[PDB]
Amino acid sequence: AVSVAAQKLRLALDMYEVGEQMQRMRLGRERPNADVVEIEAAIDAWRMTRP
Amino acid sequence: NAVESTLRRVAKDLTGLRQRWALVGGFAVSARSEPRFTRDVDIVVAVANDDAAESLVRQLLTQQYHLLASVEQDAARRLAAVRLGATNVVVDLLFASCGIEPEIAEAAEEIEILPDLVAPVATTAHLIAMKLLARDRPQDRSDLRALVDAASPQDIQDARKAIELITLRGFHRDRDLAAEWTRL
Amino acid sequence: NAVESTLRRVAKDLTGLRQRWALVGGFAVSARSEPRFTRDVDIVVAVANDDAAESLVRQLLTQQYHLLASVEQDAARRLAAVRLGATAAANVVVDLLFASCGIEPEIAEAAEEIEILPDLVAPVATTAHLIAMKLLARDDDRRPQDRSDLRALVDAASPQDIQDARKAIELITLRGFHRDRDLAAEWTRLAAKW
Repeated sequence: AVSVAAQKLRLALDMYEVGEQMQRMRLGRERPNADVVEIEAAIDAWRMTRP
Repeated sequence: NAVESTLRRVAKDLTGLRQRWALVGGFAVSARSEPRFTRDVDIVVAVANDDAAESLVRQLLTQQYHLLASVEQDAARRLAAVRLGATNVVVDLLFASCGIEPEIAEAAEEIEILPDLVAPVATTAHLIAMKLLARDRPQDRSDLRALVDAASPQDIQDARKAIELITLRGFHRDRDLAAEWTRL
Repeated sequence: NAVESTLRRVAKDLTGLRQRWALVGGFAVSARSEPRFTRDVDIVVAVANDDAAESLVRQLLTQQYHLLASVEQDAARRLAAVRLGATAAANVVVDLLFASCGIEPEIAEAAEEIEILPDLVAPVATTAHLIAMKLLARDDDRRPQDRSDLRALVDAASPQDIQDARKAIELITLRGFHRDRDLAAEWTRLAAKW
């Protein structure tokens, strides 16, 4: 008994996680010599920026 | 999931502070219409004036939020919004961005999103009004199209009334929102 | 994660069926620029003819996909696209595009294998082909994401990407898939407003 609105919001949360992982993979490609910590730092900077 | 964690934490914090609040933005749009990739958590908070908004922000800075940005404006409510970070994801708190924050919080519907995650979510009609005003940030046009496609006849009339109220309070930034609404 | 689960499954299924395919639409854009996507996973499949398209869809219907819609047109390639549900409006769906833009064989041939998620390597349409497809699909009234995807793609585009987008538009038009529009002129007018 999850509402339709709740189902759609749960899907959007899944979408965020996929988009974060896609951004992480792309940054790794664009910055091949970047260590894990540097990539995560880039991921953290990414969220903080406006649309 | 960084957003889920942020939503859970800000929901508990705003509720612990007995605030009048509602989820807006991309997650509310997703709930009311078509889900989309969203990374900002945007929340309307109804407070009486800048002093009250500032007091809430000051309290949240003592609960492991930090101030990323503040949106000032030349109006009676000098504080339209603040952007806060976790000390995970950005949270924008909207106090006086559209001028109907009290109505948005009052009309929002509590939704149990996941276990132990409950949030008031703005109505379709109020999201339509917000997204019409904010139209510029290209995702607003897409959100607006989705909301209108999902809207009932009553949602449409309710959006009309919300937009009239934005204009009556002087938050319409010199635009004819009523005319823009006739076209949607 | 229902989005991840569906992406991994459809990629595995189309590759297992040895199809000539490429990720397009928002998920492809999101592999090359800031993420922007909805529940629709859009994929170009290059097939020989309508019979081959229908045979692939029939095969996927035996692999737990459900047909939601078929897009047809008055053309020799009658079947432009199908919409498949992978589960029972909060559902991830798959759009297979067979003859929507007319350069599906070229799109699949030029597609680049990219690890879009960990251990998920998929052919992703080139930026050039994504630009050409977004210009063609562009409907500012009903699909504003197409115009915003366009700004992002053109900004992400290398000189090669720009040249190949122009060539792709020309081939769409030569084949008569341009819907009586001047896509290059539309691009110029839109990009002036950038």
